[PDB]
Amino acid sequence: DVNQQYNHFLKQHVDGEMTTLKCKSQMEILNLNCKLKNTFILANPDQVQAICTGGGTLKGNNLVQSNKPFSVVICTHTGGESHPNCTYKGSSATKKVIIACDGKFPVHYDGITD
Repeated sequence: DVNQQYNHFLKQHVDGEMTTLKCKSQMEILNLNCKLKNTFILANPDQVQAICTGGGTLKGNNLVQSNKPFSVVICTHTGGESHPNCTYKGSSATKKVIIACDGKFPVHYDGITD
């Protein structure tokens, strides 16, 4: 029954324990599997999945915008050309997120609005 696209989305863009200060470690992981930016949604999986099952607003091309805003941490590339010399800055916003749904499963992050 497993969906591996939904897992990939979760492991990349959902971490309820993420904080501005942990951008060094978090990005160091992704830089193996330098990235310019990655956004982490601070929430439980079920809450982000709800965006595809009634808590969302259609935007087109299977893109859906959250009705409520979420708390997000953004890690942004500030220095270095290639690892291990890459340096990131962490910022924090509270906005509606836009994602791609395939059925009741989030399968991609498209960015923030509001």
